Amino acid sequence: ALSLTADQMVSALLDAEPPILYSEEASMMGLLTNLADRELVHMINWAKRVPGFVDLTLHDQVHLLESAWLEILMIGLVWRSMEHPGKLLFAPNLLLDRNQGKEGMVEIFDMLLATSSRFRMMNLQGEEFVCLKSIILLNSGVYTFLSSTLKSLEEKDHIHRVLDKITDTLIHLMAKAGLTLQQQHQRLAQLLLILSHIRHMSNKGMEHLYLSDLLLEMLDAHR
Amino acid sequence: ALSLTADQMVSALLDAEPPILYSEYDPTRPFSMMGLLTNLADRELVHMINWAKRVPGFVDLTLHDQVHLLESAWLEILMIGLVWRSMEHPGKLLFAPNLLLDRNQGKMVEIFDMLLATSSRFRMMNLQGEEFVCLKSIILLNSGVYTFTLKSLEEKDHIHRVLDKITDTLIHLMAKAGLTLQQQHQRLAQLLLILSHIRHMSNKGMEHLYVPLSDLLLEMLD
Ligand SMILES: CN(C)CCOc1ccc([C@H]2C[C@]3(C)[C@@H](O)CC[C@H]3[C@@H]3CCc4cc(O)ccc4[C@H]32)cc1
Ligand SMILES: CN(C)CCOc1ccc([C@H]2C[C@]3(C)[C@@H](O)CC[C@H]3[C@@H]3CCc4cc(O)ccc4[C@H]32)cc1
Repeated sequence: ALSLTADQMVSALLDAEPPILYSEEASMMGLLTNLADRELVHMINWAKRVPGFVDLTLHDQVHLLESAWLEILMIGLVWRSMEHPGKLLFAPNLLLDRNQGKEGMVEIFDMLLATSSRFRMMNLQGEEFVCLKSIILLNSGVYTFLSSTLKSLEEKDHIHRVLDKITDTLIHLMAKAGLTLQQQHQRLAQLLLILSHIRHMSNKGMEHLYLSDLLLEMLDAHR
Repeated sequence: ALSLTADQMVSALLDAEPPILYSEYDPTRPFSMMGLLTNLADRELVHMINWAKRVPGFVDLTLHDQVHLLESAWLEILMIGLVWRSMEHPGKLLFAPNLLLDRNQGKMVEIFDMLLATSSRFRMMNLQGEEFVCLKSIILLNSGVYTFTLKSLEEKDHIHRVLDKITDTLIHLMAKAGLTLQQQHQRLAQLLLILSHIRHMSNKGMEHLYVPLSDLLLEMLD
């Protein structure tokens, strides 16, 4: 993991991407839940392909996915919706506007649409997107490992080492886009600050919903 | 604001720092914790508004947008302030000089641990004062910028231009400390990723926490 070049990192993440799934007023939440549950299965397979992730203990892999899974679903939704102003592309056959969200759902819908609009304005590129999604996976739960055994300290150090490599990769991508050193750290900062708003929307979504055994079952594979 | 140098931005942010307040209880009397902490936070919020008015670029926004940004960020800002002054007190939170609490007195339990871990992370990274004041201003300008008309796009543009100015300043400070370019952007990323965790704690705090606040903020701004 830590020996990969930036191009090799991008290649690995692009190759890990999960498929775009298809769906299937009163049935709308059931449709969305069924989709999200099917997407979570593929998210587990994707996470095992993010360099460094399977180097962690099963317990830590579970902790990271338990913290980040809804952020990951949301950032994937915002990415799929980016070219569709005013709409959230939950699936190619499930494209919704605000009025269809009208439960406390519309507040989240507006936040998601705003993030999609921001991605569009920044002209977010697909290689940047996969780097952001991997950052979410590794970062969101790394401050809530409630133990510091020696093993936990080693795990946290490895995660931070891999996060550093993804940053280096994001900078590399912008440098190849002909950006200025100053433009490079400015864009890096702008992208990472959007991650704070994605956390916010995940918290709100989790409230609106009101898992670790399922995660470990899917993660705890045999050979 | 956009014309300040990085040294000038740092100096302005340092000069704008609010004072450390004391908890308002009799030390010559039996030792109410939630009441004490709320009273402290309410007094700190006034000084927070004064600090915000001194963050370069903030008062150039409309009063409505100033209010929106403070309403979104205020608990995050109180939290990063708390973590920063607890940094030299492992396993404790220095809410005030006369109100230093550990885990057990915290029993808030879940957030208390989150705050302690943030403090540990800052301690481990050897966060400097000049970096802290940049991160705190970034929270002010970024937290509400996604939840706001041509004036609005102008306002958002101005906010991002200032944020870009503060990113330049963080980079300048790290370059000054002798970091390589690789180490600068790695450190920049590590600090900004901690801000996602402060957002999470603020959301939990709001959750646990529960005249509009916008009206009170408006009166304090005047
Ligand atoms: C995974 N299951 C174990 C738990 C169920 O998880 C989910 C069930 C439904 C959704 C839906 C319905 C939610 C929460 C609304 O109420 C407010 C925000 C909505 C989510 C936004 C992000 C998102 C992304 C997807 O790609 C598929 C569905 C969803 C949505 C998202 C996750
Ligand atoms: C500002 N008022 C309009 C509303 C009341 O605000 C507050 C009232 C109390 C606090 C307290 C008590 C809280 C919420 C706990 O329950 C969970 C997290 C706690 C806060 C953590 C951060 C913090 C920072 C301070 O420097 C002073 C108090 C507080 C705490 C923070 C803000």
